Amino acid sequence: RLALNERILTGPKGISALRETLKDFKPNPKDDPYANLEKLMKKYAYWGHLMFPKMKTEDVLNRVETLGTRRQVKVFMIKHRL
Amino acid sequence: TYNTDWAAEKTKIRSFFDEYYVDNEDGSGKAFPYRDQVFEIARRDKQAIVVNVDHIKESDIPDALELSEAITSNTKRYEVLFKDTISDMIQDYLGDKQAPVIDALDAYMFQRLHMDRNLQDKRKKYPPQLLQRFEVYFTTDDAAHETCVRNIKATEIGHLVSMKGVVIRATEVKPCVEVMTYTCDTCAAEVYQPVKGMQFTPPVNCPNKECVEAKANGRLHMQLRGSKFVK
DNA sequence: GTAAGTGATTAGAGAATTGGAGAGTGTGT
Ligand SMILES: [Zn+2]
Repeated sequence: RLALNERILTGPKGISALRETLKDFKPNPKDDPYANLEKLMKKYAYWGHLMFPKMKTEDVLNRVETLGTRRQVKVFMIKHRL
Repeated sequence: TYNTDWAAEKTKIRSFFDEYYVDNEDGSGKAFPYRDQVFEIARRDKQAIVVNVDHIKESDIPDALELSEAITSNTKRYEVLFKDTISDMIQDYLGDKQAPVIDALDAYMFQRLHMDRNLQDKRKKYPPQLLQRFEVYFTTDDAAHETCVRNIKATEIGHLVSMKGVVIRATEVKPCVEVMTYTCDTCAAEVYQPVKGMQFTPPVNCPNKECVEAKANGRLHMQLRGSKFVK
């Protein structure tokens, strides 16, 4: 079997890779908010495609939102916020 | 009871190209015409070498008779060794320079080798039909190899044969596949498939290890800018 | 009113039940 899980979400393909992807993104606050949202959403899709290619972007983000409740991911976020 | 030491045979073949000569008609020196033709291929003024086996037979070189007999008896194998020795000679002539780009496959190869940059890797990644882009042909004039259509039988399979005849029918020139190139959708890797005979079967599923482990199910799409065709 | 102690609630871990995907193997054209 194969499934997206906490090892992958905390691994080198995970949240740190998403942070490194987001370092170059700098929206203009005076522009259209829906246009800025579209620009952000496809960077989410790009990171999800690299991180787990089997699944749709919608299901990937649902699975990440589910896996945020795990204690291992919470401990990772506590360390990562420093 | 078979010989498969290809390096020694390559040494013999290269010694033939180095040491065959014809005297100049004014007596001013010697011409080495086979290596002149090799340098014409290296500077891309040419596309093929025609080798005469009787010149090999009557050359003043050790093991010349044995080399000629081996060429005649397993000609389909010795073509590869001749191509390899001519490729090594071309690289020795050329050095750190580059051969000129003239067609789309040349442009693709020159661009992609330096994309790969940015010999084991080269020989593993690319098949030799794609790395080498010239033709080698053999000839005979001695009457031992003269036969009719009627006499070519089971003893002649795999051998070099010479004959003389009349042409009844001829087709027009068509493009024939020699090497197919495929690219994956998801992981952007490439597959090179050489073709032998009058049929081939295309592969379906991507073989690259990261794509296979991720189960990304990427299809393979064939590309004719990288694929090789021949008249 | 403030400080200390004890009780209760909440969070985590372990164990058991239910279900569905995937791969292998057998049969029919
Ligand atoms: Zn692939």
